[PDB]
Amino acid sequence: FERMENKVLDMEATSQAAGELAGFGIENQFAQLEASSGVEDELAALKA
Amino acid sequence: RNLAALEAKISEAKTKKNMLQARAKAAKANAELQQTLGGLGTSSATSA
Amino acid sequence: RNLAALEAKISEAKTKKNMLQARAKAAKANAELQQTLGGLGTSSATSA
Amino acid sequence: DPEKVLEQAVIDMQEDLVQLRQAVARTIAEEKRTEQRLNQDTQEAKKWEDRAKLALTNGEENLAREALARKKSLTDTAAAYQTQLAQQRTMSENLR
Amino acid sequence: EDRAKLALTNGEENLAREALARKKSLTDTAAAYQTQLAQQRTMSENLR
Amino acid sequence: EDRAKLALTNGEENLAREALARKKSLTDTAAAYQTQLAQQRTMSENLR
Repeated sequence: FERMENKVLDMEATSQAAGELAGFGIENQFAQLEASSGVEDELAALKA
Repeated sequence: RNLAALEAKISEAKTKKNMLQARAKAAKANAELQQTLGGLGTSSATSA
Repeated sequence: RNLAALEAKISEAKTKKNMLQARAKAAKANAELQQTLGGLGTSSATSA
Repeated sequence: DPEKVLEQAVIDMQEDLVQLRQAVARTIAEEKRTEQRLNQDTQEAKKWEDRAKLALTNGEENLAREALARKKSLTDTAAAYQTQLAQQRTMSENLR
Repeated sequence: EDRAKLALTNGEENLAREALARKKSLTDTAAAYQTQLAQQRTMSENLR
Repeated sequence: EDRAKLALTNGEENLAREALARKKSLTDTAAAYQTQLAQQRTMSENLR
């Protein structure tokens, strides 16, 4: 339980270390790229 | 009755610990892969 | 009854102290970050 | 020379802003850990409530009241961790 | 594009959109090489 | 500005305003470089 709790504390510390920084604007640009890919699939369906 | 309870407790405790250790190691490996995918190539890109 | 009360008192006191110490350390760290964000770069700016 | 002094001041500010990123990462870990604590305390509170439902199904109101006293302790401890979490949320936003 | 026409003939709009994403990458890369070519054309005439 | 047009097409006015704040910073920086350029143009003609 002590070794497992030390790993749980490492996973919580790792989750904060990502979460307090990694909210980058580029992820919204990737969502816009996926929307543009969806427009290409809709243009292919329209052509078909 | 003491032996039956003792063997049940040991069997459940060992198998629960083993699967928790395996899933904890897999979870931190997935998190470490997000950190390397976020950080890699950055110093080479700045040097270029 | 004395032992039951003693263990309850110790358990509650230790956990309340520990979480108060953690939240007090976090609170002063947040305040210290406001003081550094207010004070930093000032002597370099005056020298420029 | 003022150009060399202001360049060195901006270099020192890179070290200070890296310390502020470490203080953000610490604060982020404290909010995540106090969330994790109150989340598991409330799951244990459900286990003690289900132990009370089993005790009431057997007619043992004494054991049901004892199990509900564990539920009370855990939910009050989770409310203390939510109060701590509110301090960590505001501090996390202040450093951000 | 012909791989996308085959995918649309089979009704696989997912594969058609993926193939059109290769088409987009290649035509944008060809436009980058046309932009590079414009620099080489003017440089070639300058040295001539 | 095109990132703002993509954000508005997705309905994300928050991301559109953030992208327009980058546009404002860049166009104001370009106006500072045009002001600097005016000093370099007159100095260049003076030395000529």
